[PDB]
This record gives sequence, C-alpha cells and structure tokens, in this order.
Amino acid sequence: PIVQNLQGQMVHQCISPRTLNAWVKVVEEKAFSPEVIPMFSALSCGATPQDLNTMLNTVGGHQAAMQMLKETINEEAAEWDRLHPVHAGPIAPGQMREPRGSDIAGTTSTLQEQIGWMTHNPPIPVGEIYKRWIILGLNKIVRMYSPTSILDIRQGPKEPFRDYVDRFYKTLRAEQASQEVKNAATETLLVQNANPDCKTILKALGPGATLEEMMTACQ
Amino acid sequence: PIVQNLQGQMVHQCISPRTLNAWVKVVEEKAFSPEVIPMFSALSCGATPQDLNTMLNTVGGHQAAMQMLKETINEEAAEWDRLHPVHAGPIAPGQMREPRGSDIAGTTSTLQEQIGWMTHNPPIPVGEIYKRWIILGLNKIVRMYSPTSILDIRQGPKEPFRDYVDRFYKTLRAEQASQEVKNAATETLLVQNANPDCKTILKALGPGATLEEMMTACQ
Amino acid sequence: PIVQNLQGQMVHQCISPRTLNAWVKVVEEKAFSPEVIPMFSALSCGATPQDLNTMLNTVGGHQAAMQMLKETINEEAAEWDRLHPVHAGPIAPGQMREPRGSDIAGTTSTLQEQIGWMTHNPPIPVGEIYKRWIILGLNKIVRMYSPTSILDIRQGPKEPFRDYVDRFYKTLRAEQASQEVKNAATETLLVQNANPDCKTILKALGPGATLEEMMTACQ
Amino acid sequence: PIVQNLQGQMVHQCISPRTLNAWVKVVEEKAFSPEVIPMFSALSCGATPQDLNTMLNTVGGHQAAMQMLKETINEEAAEWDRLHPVHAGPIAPGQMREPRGSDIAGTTSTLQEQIGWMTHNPPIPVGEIYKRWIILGLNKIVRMYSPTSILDIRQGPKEPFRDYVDRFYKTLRAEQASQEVKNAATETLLVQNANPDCKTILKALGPGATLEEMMTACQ
Amino acid sequence: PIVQNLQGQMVHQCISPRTLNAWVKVVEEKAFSPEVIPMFSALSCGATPQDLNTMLNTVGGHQAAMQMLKETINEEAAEWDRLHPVHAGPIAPGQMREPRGSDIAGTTSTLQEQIGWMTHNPPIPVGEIYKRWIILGLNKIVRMYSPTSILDIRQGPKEPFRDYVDRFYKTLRAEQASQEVKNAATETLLVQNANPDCKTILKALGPGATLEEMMTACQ
Amino acid sequence: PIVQNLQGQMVHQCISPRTLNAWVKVVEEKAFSPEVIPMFSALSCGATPQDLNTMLNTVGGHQAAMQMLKETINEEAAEWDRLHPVHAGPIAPGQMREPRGSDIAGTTSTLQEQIGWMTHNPPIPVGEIYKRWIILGLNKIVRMYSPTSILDIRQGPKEPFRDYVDRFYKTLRAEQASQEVKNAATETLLVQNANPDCKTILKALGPGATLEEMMTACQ
Ligand SMILES: O=C1CN(C(=O)OCc2ccccc2)CCN1
Ligand SMILES: O=C1CN(C(=O)OCc2ccccc2)CCN1
Ligand SMILES: O=C1CN(C(=O)OCc2ccccc2)CCN1
Ligand SMILES: O=C1CN(C(=O)OCc2ccccc2)CCN1
Ligand SMILES: O=C1CN(C(=O)OCc2ccccc2)CCN1
Ligand SMILES: O=C1CN(C(=O)OCc2ccccc2)CCN1
Repeated sequence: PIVQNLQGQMVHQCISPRTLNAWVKVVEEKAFSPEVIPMFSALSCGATPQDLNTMLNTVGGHQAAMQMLKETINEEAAEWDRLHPVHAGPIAPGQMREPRGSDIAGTTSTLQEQIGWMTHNPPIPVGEIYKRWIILGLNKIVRMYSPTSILDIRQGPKEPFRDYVDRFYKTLRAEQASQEVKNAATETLLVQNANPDCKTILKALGPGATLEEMMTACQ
Repeated sequence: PIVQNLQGQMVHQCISPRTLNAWVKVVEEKAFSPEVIPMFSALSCGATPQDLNTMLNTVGGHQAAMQMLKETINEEAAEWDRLHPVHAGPIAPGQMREPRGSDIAGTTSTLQEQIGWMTHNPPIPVGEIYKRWIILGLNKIVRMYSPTSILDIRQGPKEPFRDYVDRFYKTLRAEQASQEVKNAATETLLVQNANPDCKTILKALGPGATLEEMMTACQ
Repeated sequence: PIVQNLQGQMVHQCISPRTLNAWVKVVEEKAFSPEVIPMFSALSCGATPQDLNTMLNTVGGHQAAMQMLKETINEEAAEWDRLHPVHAGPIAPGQMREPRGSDIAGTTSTLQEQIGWMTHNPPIPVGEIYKRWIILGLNKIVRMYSPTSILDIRQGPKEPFRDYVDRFYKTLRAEQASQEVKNAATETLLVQNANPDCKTILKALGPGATLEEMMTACQ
Repeated sequence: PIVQNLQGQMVHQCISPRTLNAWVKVVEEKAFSPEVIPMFSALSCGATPQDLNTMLNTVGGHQAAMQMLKETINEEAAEWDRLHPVHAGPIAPGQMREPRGSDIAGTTSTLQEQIGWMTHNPPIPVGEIYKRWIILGLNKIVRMYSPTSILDIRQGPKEPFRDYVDRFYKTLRAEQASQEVKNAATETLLVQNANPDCKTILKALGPGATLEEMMTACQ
Repeated sequence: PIVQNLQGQMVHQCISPRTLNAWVKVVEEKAFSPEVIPMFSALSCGATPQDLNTMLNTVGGHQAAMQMLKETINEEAAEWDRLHPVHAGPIAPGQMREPRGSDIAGTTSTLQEQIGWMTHNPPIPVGEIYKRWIILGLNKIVRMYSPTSILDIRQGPKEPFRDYVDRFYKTLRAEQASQEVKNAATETLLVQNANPDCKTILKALGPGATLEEMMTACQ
Repeated sequence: PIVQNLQGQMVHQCISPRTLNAWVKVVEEKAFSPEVIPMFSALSCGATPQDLNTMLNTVGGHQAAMQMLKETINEEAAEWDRLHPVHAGPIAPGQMREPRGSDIAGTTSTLQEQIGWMTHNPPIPVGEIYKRWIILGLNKIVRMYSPTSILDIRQGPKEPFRDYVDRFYKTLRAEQASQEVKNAATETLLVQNANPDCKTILKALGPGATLEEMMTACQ
C-alpha cells in the first residue's frame, strides 16, 4: 500500500502478512456473503493495483467467480480506454505516461509506475479506480451466489419474528436491494411474509411503524 | 482512524486487520450483550465515519438489528439537518463545505472531506458525532434483545446469593436501568426477589447496607 | 493511554485491541483470583480514566462485583470531594478546572480534560488516582470471593508437603494476609496444619527455619 | 528485506518471525497449489537474495520440488552469466563488483554485497532478478504437480454448474493455461464438458455469452 | 521497561500484553523446569523493579515457590543494606536519594525513582540488581523442584543411548551441576549408568572420547 | 539484537517475545530436522552472543544435543584463541579489549562489551562469529540425528516416483550431502534405487536428463 512517512511523504509499504492472511481466511470462512466486500475494501486500504492483484490471486478456490471478476475488470478497462485514450508515441524522457485500463488493473504497469501515479500532485488514483472495478465485480458475484429469493423468506409458525426479520434482511442484502427498498419493505413484503399471528398484530398497528415498533409488537 | 504523527499532525491511518477482526469476533461471540457497546466504542477510537461504516458493514448476521440501527441513524441525521441547515449553493473554491446529516453518517461525504472536518482548527468532530448516533442505536438494540424482565430474576432456593446478584445486575444492565436505580435497588427489589432464608437475613440487617454487606450476610 | 512521542511529549494513544482482549480474557479465565489484579494494573499502564472505564465496562459477567466496585469508587470519590472541594463558579476562559471525584472517575470529565490534567506541568495524575480507587475495590472483591479460610487448609495424609504449602499460600493471598503474616506463618499455622509425619519433622527442626528448609525436610 | 527509513534511505531489516511462519505454514497447508505462488511473491516483498534463500531453505518437505527449483535457478544463472560476463581481475578498492548468476542467487555473495547492489543509484535489483528465477521454477513445479488434465473435468449429472466451473478453472490455472485460453474456453471446452441438460441450455444461448450469463442460464 | 527513543534517550515504556501473557503461559506450561529461567531473563529485558514485580505477581499458582522467592529477595536486600547503608536524613531538594534493598526490590521506591536511578549518568542499575536476586531465588526453586537424582538416571536395557543421554543431561541441568561437571561426566557417571551393551562399547573406546563419539558408538 | 535507529545508529533492542516463542516452538515441533537450522539463522538475525545464548538456553529438551553443541563451541573457541591471542595486561582506561573465544560465546563478556564490539567502526562481528560456531555444531547434530542412510531409500513397488524422490532428497539433506552430490545423484543412485518399472523408463531416457524430465517420465 501507499502510506505517509515522517517527512510527510506517501511512501510504498509492503502488504503485511496479517493483511494477506486476513483476506484469505475471510474468503475461506464466508465465501461471497455480502459482508466479505466491505472487508475486502478495508483490508485493501491504500492498495496499489499490484496489491489488489495479490489479494485476488491469493484466493485458491472460487475460480468461477474469479474468472467472472476478470471479465468485469476487462469491461471496465475497455470503458476507461474509450473515455481516456492515451498517446501511441514514445514516452517523454523522465516523464509520467498516462495509464490505460490494463495499467490501472496492474497487468501492464510496474509498481514504480503505479507509485508515480498515486503520489503525483495531484494523485492519479489508480488503486482507487481499480478497486471500484473490483467491487463492481464482487457485487455481481454476491448477487449470483445469493441462494434464495426474498419471495421465499416467510416466517415459520413457531419462528420468533426477530429470527424471520434477520433472514429477510440477510436475503435482501445478498439480492442487492437498494436502501430505499430495505427502508420501504417494512410496510409491505415483511408483513406479507409474516406468519398469521404476527401478520394480524402488524396489520393492527397502522401505517408508519418503525421496524423497532414492529419487532416489539411481535415480541 | 485519525492519529498524530511526529510533526504533531493528526493524520489518517488505515483501520487495522486486528481491529477489523476484533469487532467481527465480538459480535459473533456476544451478539448484543451490553458489554459489546463499550467494546465498539473502544475499537472505534479515532474513527472516521468511513471507518464506523466499515465496522458496521463487516457484520454478517443480525440484519434486523442493522436495519433498526440505520433507522436510528436516519432519525438523528434528520435532527442534525433541522438544527444545522447548510447552504444550497456552489462550494467556495478550495474551501470546506458544512456537513449535512448524511455527510456525518459517511454516505454523502468522501474520506477526504471527513479528514478535512476532523483535522480543522478547531475540529468539526464528524466521527464522534456519528459514533454518538450509532451508540444511541446500539443501546436500543441491547434493550430490545434483553431476554428477561428484572421482575423475573428471583433467587432459587439453593442458589448462592452471589449467583443471584450476578443475574440481577446483568438483567438490569441489559434492561438499561440508570445508575441511580442500580444503586437504589439494593434496598428494595434485590431483597424482595431473594429466597426466604436470605430475605430474612437482609430484612434483619436494617437499612443502608452496602451490597458488600448484603453479600457477606448471605455468604 | 498517555505515551511520549519523539518531540518528548506525552500524547494520547488509543487503547489497543490486544490490551482490550487481554483484559476480557483474563477475567473470563481467572475471575477474581488475586493475580488478576496485578494483571489489571499492568494492562492499564498509562490509562486515562476513560480507558479504565472502558476496561471495566468491557467485562460481561460478574455484575455483582462490578456493582460493588462502583460503590467503592463512589466512597473514594466522596472522600476526595471532602479533601479537595472545587470552586462553584464559571471556568476562567481557556484555563484548567480542578477535578471533582466524578471527574477522576471519568463520569463527569471529557477525555480532553483528562489529557489536560495528566499532561499538566506538573501532572494532576487522575488516571493513577482513579486506578488506586479501582484496585482498592478489586481487592475487596478478591477477599469476598476467596472460597476458604486458612484454618481449613490442612495437609492430607498422603499429600506432598509442597502441594499443601501451595494451597496454604494461595489461600493466604486471596484472604489478603499481610506480607508480615505470610512471613511469620512459617513458624506457626503452616506447621500446625501439617500432617502428623511432617509436623514431627518440622517440630524437630527447631525455630527459625526458612520455608526452603521446611520444604526440604518434608521432601 | 530492504525498506526506507525516516532519512529517506532504503535500509536492511531482518525478516520477521510472522513472515517466516506465514511461508512455512502456507507450504504445509497448500503445497504447490497455484495460489501459493502469489503468496510467496507477496511475503518476499523487498527480499534480498539471502532472504529468498531463507524462505526456500525453511521448507522441510517437498524436497523433490526443491531440487527441481535449484536446477531451474542454475539454468537461469547460467543464462545471466552468458549475457553479463564479469571481469576476472581484483576488485577496485572500495568499489562495487558486478554480480554473477551465483551472486544473484545468494550463494557467492554476502549480505553486504546484496545491500550494496540493491541500494546503488540506480539499483542493481538482485533480489527482484532472483525472485523472477524462483517464480519461473515454482510455476514449473505447480504444473508438474497439477493432478488432472482439463480434458478430464466434466460436469456430473447432478453437479451444480457452478461447482463444475470451479473445478474447470482451478484445473486450468494449475495446468498454466494463458489468460487468452481461460477467456476463450467459455465458448468451447467449458460447454463441451458440461452435462447434457446444461449443454442444451448453453448451446441454445448463442455465441458471445459472458461466463456470468452461462452461469445464470444453468442456475 | 526502559528503552531508547529517537533523541537518544532511554525512556520508560509500558510492559506489553505479549510479554505479560508470554510469562504467565510459560509458568503454566513448564512450571520450574530449568529453561523457564533464561525465558524469564529474556522476557524481562530492560525491566524496572516495578516490571519485575508485575511479572512475578501475575503468577497464580506456585505460591510455595513465590514465598521462598520473597525470602531469597529479603536475604539479598539485607546484604545490600549491609554493604550500602543510606543516609537517614531529609532528601536534598530536587536530588536523587540512594536506594536501599527494598527500593531495589520495588517495594519502597516509586516508578519515577526507579527511572531516575536507571537513567542516571552513569546508571544505578536497580532493575539488573533486582533481576540478579530474583534469578538466584529461581535457581533455588528449580533445584528444589528437580524430581530425580542423577544417581537414579540409568539406561534401560532397550532404551536408545540418545534417549538416556537426554534424560541424564536434563537431570544434571535441574540439579544445577556446574558446566565443569557436565563436561567431565562424559568419562565417568554417564558410562557407569549406561546399560551393559553400551557400557562395553564405551569402555572399549578409551579415554577422551567426545560425547559425539560416544553417541555414535552406541548408535 | 543490534538494529539501526533514525539517527543512523545500530542500537540494541531486546529480543522479542515472538522471536523467543518462534524458536522454542520450532524445536518442539521439528527437533533437528535440517530446516530447523535456516530457521535458527533467520530468527537470530542481528543477534548478540547474549541473544544466541538465550535462544539456546530456552530449549528444554534435547539436552544430549545441547551438550554436544557446547563441546563444538568450546572447540571453535579454542581455535579462535590459537589464532587470536589477547594481551594479559590491564585494559587501557576507557578503551575496547580484544575478545577471547569465551567472550565471543558470551560466557565471559558483558552485553555492553558485545555492543561495543559489534558497533565498532569497523565491526568486530562477535555475534556473526559465534553464530557460525553454533551452526557448525547444529549441522553435526542434524547429521547425528538423521535416521536413515541414503542406501536404504528405495522406491516401493506401488510408491509414486514423486514420493520416493521426496524421501530420497529429504534423506540426502539430513545426511549432509554436498550440492554437487545432490545434483549428480540424479544420474546414479536415484535411478538405482527406483522400482523396476521406473528404473526401465529412466534407463531408456539416456544420460543428462533433468530431475523434471525424470519425474515427468515416471508420472
Ligand atoms: O484478464 C484479466 C487478468 N487480470 C488478473 O489476473 O488480475 C488478478 C485477478 C483478477 C481477478 C481475479 C483473480 C485475480 C486482471 C484483469 N483481467
Ligand atoms: O440508511 C442508511 C445507510 N447507512 C449505512 O448503510 O451505514 C452503514 C451501516 C449502518 C448501520 C448498519 C449497518 C451498516 C447509513 C445510515 N442510514
Ligand atoms: O456509579 C458509578 C458509575 N461508574 C462507572 O460506571 O464506571 C465504569 C465501571 C466502574 C465499575 C464497574 C464497571 C464499570 C463510575 C463509578 N461509580
Ligand atoms: O544449487 C543451487 C543451490 N541453491 C540453494 O541452495 O538456494 C536455496 C534454495 C534454493 C532452492 C530450493 C531450496 C533452497 C541456489 C541455487 N542453486
Ligand atoms: O517480602 C517481599 C515482598 N516482595 C514482593 O511481593 O515482590 C513481588 C513478588 C516477589 C516474589 C514473588 C511473588 C511476587 C518483594 C520482596 N520481598
Ligand atoms: O561450555 C559452554 C557453555 N556455553 C553455554 O552454556 O552457552 C549457551 C548454550 C550453548 C549451547 C547449548 C545450550 C546453551 C557456551 C559454550 N560452551
């Protein structure tokens, strides 16, 4: 990653063993549960494209997902190249060349180049641009791997309402519902998919009930 | 988080893998036991709003609680916006814009903006303001999840008085009794809910007994 | 805690995840065995009152003990307020107010105030004063929780003398015997509570025997 | 490894216990699965040739592979010596001698020499040159140890298409297919090796389907 | 402990959680096996008397040994006081008082005093003096706890000579044989206590055989 | 160990708990497998003679080996004293005395002396000299403890050739074959000790086959 030293410089630092192991272990333990993605983002704080590639290449399983992710990266790289074409001439001696999409993805750029871009005044933030592409790809993977439609999350007859709500919102998160839909669902599908005893209570409450008020009402 | 370097500057530092894992693991192990909240506060020392969001987004389960927490945050953000409306014009070039409630919550502000606010002279402490909102929400969750009323904590016939007191005060803490009530309960409900043999001894002690004196009296 | 940086300043540093976890884990594993107290003292090196509260609030069990500890803290705070009353007027602008007992205990003081006191020239050592109150309370807890009187530690007929001595001194430590009594007990209760075969040997040794000499004599 | 200190110098630092243990443990757990190689590269960031030798020499098993790796290193060293012959005379006093292939591999060079080369202006990057040789050797080992031809990865009759794709791409990676072949295989061998029910669906899709589109189609 | 900072000063640093836990865990796992003592010495590098007391007070078991250790410390303190009596008058204002034996042992001295002594030019090395007393006491404990006389270590009829030698030298170490005796024992008790078949071979070797030569001879 | 600080000084630093535990644990887990030796060398990077003694003294088992190692150290110390005799007069006041072999081994030298030698301009590298003696001794131990002659490593009838090669080269390493012999053995004993089916294939290959080519040929 790129860090600041005591002279007030952003400098390169090697990726740590603790970071490397943390990422490998959360993929092994959680696969593509939605919470793996904010974990990835946080573990890759300050990452260069080289570091992001390291993290993704250290994953042993899930090679269908990794191939899909490469396809998404290649799509975003091709859109970058449409928006930001580069000169096809020799580099000005000593000077900084403009990144192509494959330079952002770290496949055609060196670490030294990446450091040069990221520590330019002002930064050409290749690590943050690449991370955005990766996260777009990982969100597609999370949705693909989501096992259950929200339509199929219904409260059991003896299931605590809290347990059902947990299953409902875990499914909405994996299915990639917007925050707008999550906030709105409280007055609609959440009640519909409730068991008859709870449904009666929630129907009786009237409109505008907070989730807290619905959860208190059904115990 | 924001830290001080050797030039006497508060600087940004990436959230550590140890911090990330510590938080995920205490939620997995303790859920919304009351002691998880001071743990959250301590693990989030110096946090930016981005860091606070990372910590909350890394939680995989408990999605009913996480949705309730988002509702509480949105309430406090709307109260901030009532108290501190911002100008709806273009930013003065190079200058610092005033935060709205969604900027404090990190959903409409960048990390660079958050750093600017938190390291202004004097600080606009967006991380501490947001943390206060989060803790308000988490305390509501702890009370919701508290399984047992204090009325239902009564000493068993062969239960050591110490074990009963432990159960009593654990329940009072989850039910969110004030320190005033915790301090006062020693002369009242604690004795009432004691077993007959202890109740006799504690009744005999007279008023003003310290909890230490009650615990010594009943063994 | 408060630490020294490279400009020779004592600065605030966040409590570490390793410190937080170490304390929670020693309470879970050892409860109020006497050795938990020097552990607390060492883990809280440099602590502010805020840090001390964090450590105590992160404890999930043992809520009878935690309530007793709050009572002891409130006693010592009331004695501080008797000895060191503060002015009941507006603060001199920009200047440092004198701490009350609840400021020392971190309930009515901010972190910034605590830093101001602890880094004043010369320090008003609020963290060390509060730690002294806490340790006084924890020692009361250790004595309360000590399961066995020294009178009841007697060597078994086939118990190795070393094993008995270990049980004797572990009990003396939890019962909070002074070092004077620990040093003196070697010539008296330790021998009396020995089994007949050892008692004969130790009686034969004469007075002034070191514990080493008694332990060698009985094997 | 070589790191930068606060005077802006790249300095030597000892290899850490965490790095040493991380490498030993990933070889013990993963052997020569393909993902062990990007792990090696990342754990050896900034390594001197001495550090690279340490890492390889700390491996206890897999001595057939380690002997093969020595053979590959000796081949690349002999090619370096063909391209970059050195003077066979006495060193200019105080001056830096040119590295031979065995100096790059750390067998005939001292640590001080390696530091001199790597911190020259501009660097003679002996650690990076040697790491390239090692990685070439490790990739040969990964291919040798790959257990299964791609021809033999075929979807079972009740095997989820995702599980099959995972097995297909894991095998392609170990067999060291180019990214070109991985990207192209989606329209050809992947479909051929699918079960009849999926094969029908994928045949029906038409050409140019993304892997995401094929995986969605077959569930 | 006392450490050097970047201004070239030895400064106080808090004892780490890793150090605290390392010591507690080696006593739990090894008790007073001889190798616990060099571990203690290394974990207490740079320790103040306060730190040494912390380490010893964090031990929960082994209270017979801890009482014996206090007795040894009190003996060495009384010898220090015989050799180095201090003035029984008021301290020169602002000036450094001379340590008594109980000041070296940290029972009558403050941390600030200990820092003053240890960072004086030249140091009054109270931590190293106290550590020497502690190690003298711990060596007495190791000998007391040694279970077996060297006379009773004899090679079994089917015991590999190496296994016997290991048992012999482990016992010599716990019994606190000098290095002179360890070096000499190879020509004498080691052979005598060997089984008849080995004894014959070692007798046949002649005098002056290295332990390596004896171990090779008997397999 | 000795490290460089920010003023560009090599300074003493305490041995870490992680280093101490790493060494104890690799001896417990691997005993004198050959890979323990490069581990020792790497864990002792920058070590003083005091640190090297700490590491060796922290080993609890294997006391036959530790006594053999002391004998080897004493041999190398006596050779140093033959080559580098020292003056038998009083030290020049304030000046640096020349090390004897027992000073290099840390038995007759203080830490301060060792620091003085190792940080002299130019260094008298006592830690590196002593480490060389220790490694010479440890290599003798590894050979002594090697359980099996290379003559006795022969491929089983159903043993994969790779598994056999692994056993062959693990044995050659413990028996301390030179790299020359390891490289040459591929054309000779490795083939001879192969099973008949592999032997036929390897015989058919002709001379000069790489180990990779032999391993591919036999599967
Ligand atoms: O075709 C490619 C090659 N890429 C690659 O191998 O990057 C590392 C990576 C990326 C995604 C998954 C696993 C590892 C970059 C993007 N596109
Ligand atoms: O609607 C919203 C969106 N928020 C959000 O997603 O923040 C992170 C978070 C917050 C609470 C729980 C889990 C994660 C911010 C507040 N309100
Ligand atoms: O009534 C009070 C409130 N206190 C409090 O809550 O402090 C933290 C704490 C203290 C003791 C035990 C558990 C946590 C401070 C002292 N007295
Ligand atoms: O013959 C050699 C000797 N080498 C060697 O021993 O290096 C360390 C190493 C290298 C590969 C595998 C295990 C350990 C360097 C290259 N060629
Ligand atoms: O009587 C005393 C009191 N001492 C003491 O308590 O020190 C800490 C310690 C020392 C030895 C064992 C356990 C803990 C110092 C020496 N003599
Ligand atoms: O006789 C000696 C004494 N030595 C010694 O005790 O050093 C530490 C050590 C060395 C080897 C094995 C275990 C511990 C130094 C060398 N010769």
